[PDB]
Amino acid sequence: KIPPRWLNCPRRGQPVAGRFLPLKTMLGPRYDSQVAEENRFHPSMLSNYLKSLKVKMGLLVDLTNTSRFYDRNDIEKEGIKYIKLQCKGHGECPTTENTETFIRLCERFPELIGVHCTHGFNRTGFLICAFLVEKMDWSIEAAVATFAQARPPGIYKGDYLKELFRRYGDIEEAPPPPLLPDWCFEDDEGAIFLEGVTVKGVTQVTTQPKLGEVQQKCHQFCGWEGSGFPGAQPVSMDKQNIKLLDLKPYKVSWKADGTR
Amino acid sequence: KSWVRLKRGIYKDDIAQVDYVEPSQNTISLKMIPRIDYDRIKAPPQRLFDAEKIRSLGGDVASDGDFLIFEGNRYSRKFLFKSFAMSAVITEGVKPTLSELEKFREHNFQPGDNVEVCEGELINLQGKILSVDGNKITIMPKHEDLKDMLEFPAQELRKYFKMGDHVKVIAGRFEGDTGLIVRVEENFVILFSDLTMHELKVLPRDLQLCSETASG
Ligand SMILES: *O[C@H]1[C@@H](O)[C@H](n2cnc3c(=O)[nH]c(N)nc32)O[C@@H]1COP(=O)(O)OP(=O)(O)OP(=O)(O)O
Repeated sequence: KIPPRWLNCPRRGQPVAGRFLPLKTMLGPRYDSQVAEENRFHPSMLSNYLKSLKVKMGLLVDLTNTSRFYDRNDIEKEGIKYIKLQCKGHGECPTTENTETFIRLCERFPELIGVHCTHGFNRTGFLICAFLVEKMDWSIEAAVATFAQARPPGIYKGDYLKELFRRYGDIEEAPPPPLLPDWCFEDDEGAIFLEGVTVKGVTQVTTQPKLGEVQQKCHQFCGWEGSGFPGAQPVSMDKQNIKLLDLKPYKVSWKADGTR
Repeated sequence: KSWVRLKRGIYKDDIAQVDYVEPSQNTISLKMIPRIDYDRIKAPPQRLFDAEKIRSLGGDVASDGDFLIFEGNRYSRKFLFKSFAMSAVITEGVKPTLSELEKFREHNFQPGDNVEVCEGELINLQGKILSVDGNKITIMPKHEDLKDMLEFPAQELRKYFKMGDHVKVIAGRFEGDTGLIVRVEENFVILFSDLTMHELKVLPRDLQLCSETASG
């Protein structure tokens, strides 16, 4: 299966420090049955774009810890060096050993260096910022801000930012993770109030302060533990449901087809 | 300041830059790239001389900053600088390449290519190449509307190609790329590649007629 949150993710960001091109992972033709044509990111697309700009990529650093996404030969046949750099798992940020490996590799290599993890934000930005600070004498503030502006809010894991500031600055000055854009969660699973009629005095509430408050008060009034609409949900009657009408008092009403 | 290649030892036929010619006519100082394993495997390709590695591994090693003596009185600096005999090297017929310059005319006619005649009584006769030789080829081109085979040397011919044909580049910056030429000028031949639509201007001699599909 294709990774989640990948279809809406931009393929590439702006180059960082004139050297690094951050990317989400490419997906080979093996995934074409799961990815519509407009959303495809074959490696050939990256190489063709670079050729169209008469730009060469010296090296592509793969941080995904897997070979199931695309064929490395699609990159290597174009004269681009390919390296699979294994990073610390379990959701932890890259180790000092991982950062030293990344720096040792990249200092060997004008041409761009492509860097990608599954989505191209957290591991990618962590390693790019580490290189900027340790090798190019950037401040960590500048590195984090620049990566945030190149690939939108580049690092959004709070512990990643905290560890970057612990290693290279003051941990107490680490910024909080950015608020995420709406496209991040469109695949996790209405503006018209009433369908077919236009209704006066009724205007949808998108104001961020009061929206959460109205939802919160409804939750607390219903005693609803989870997220979402707290109201009672009736279920369709079957031959095993109807026997319940004998087991306790019940009231009936006609159901008009309406909007809850 | 010439180039030689050593005869004996592990450095056989390796490019050595003649640093200083000793006037005693016995040995000369040679700049070499060490084919050593830094006393790690033995109890090898050419790679740069790593002084820190040979200081770490120990053994027969003496340090003088960048100057160094190691493993059988091998003298290196910054790059080996060791004396070797004139009779133990070949001082005639090395001719190193550009990659060796970074470390320290021509005729190419092929059968099937199309060439024209630029001078003489048989001028502007375009024919396909049959055979090839070294300097005076005495070619036998199959001209248009001529059943006979004439004779032309290399200095008289030129790789002329009609507009709109398969073209490849043999050497230079544009080598490996294919495509179609558009307009043939006096010597500037412009073409568009099979991969990209960028203008590539080449000399007439740097073109060949090959009908294979581009790799990409
Ligand atoms: O082959 C899979 C799978 O067998 C094994 N694996 C993953 N989770 C578990 C588990 O909870 N319990 C057991 N016994 N085995 C498990 O891991 C193999 C693949 O490893 P991954 O590299 O895919 O692990 P991954 O990177 O996905 O973890 P994470 O980085 O997403 O947190």
